[PDB]
Amino acid sequence: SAYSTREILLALCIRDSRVHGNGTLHPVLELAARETPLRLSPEDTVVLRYHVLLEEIIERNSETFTETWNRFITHTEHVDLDFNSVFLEIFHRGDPSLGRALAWMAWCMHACRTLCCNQSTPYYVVDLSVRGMLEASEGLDGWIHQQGGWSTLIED
Amino acid sequence: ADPKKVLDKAKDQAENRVRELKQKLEELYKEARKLDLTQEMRRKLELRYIAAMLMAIGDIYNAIRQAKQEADKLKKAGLVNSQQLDELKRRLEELKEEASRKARDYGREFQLKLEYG
Repeated sequence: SAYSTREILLALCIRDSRVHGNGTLHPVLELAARETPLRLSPEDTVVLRYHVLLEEIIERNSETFTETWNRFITHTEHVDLDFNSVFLEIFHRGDPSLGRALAWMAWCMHACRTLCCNQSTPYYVVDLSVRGMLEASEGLDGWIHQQGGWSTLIED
Repeated sequence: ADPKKVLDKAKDQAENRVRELKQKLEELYKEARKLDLTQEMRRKLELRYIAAMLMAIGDIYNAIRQAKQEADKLKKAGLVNSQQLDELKRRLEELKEEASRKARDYGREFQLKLEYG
């Protein structure tokens, strides 16, 4: 019953945090998990499966992800608004697909990864980014619902 | 109906997808070269660039996924053997890697032109 994009992205970010940098979980992510509240385990089978797909996407498109992210983060003032802006730019027509979703979620996870590992990123930047990605991503909920949830979506 | 038809339909879709991104980035450049573009207008173009790059990656992923599913259906119907199934999926992967490179380089070219006009 994986019908919450906020929860699956949050659980994916937490799983990713264990595989990267110094391992330890950024307090922004711990607070997001408490507030949601996050009911998915970072070890749930659906999180594990998506994590494998998102990692492949990040590896295959690493140059593009680095370069788009770098251009994104040059302006940190309104990161929360800009995440919504990019999300809505991709999906506003109301024609989502598995690949568009996966690209988006891969991009978000990559961002979190780049932000949380770097000791020279200010707290408030990490906070706005996480809050921004999670809030923007809730836009996929209605579409994922129609598809029978995140779990059903990769069955085909 | 056969491996060449699966691979051909996917190649055209990945080329179509790649062409759509090239055209989007050309539109964005033309906007970027307008006079009295303000800082908000510039930022809006940067965000549209990111969205285009993401939509291209997602759309390539879709085309190839679909082709692989259609390849599976051939194997399940007994219309290709193991060799031919794997050979087909190998070819679909090369196609994905080639499309992915062209998309990457369209983005690079855009960024460089945005920096200096």
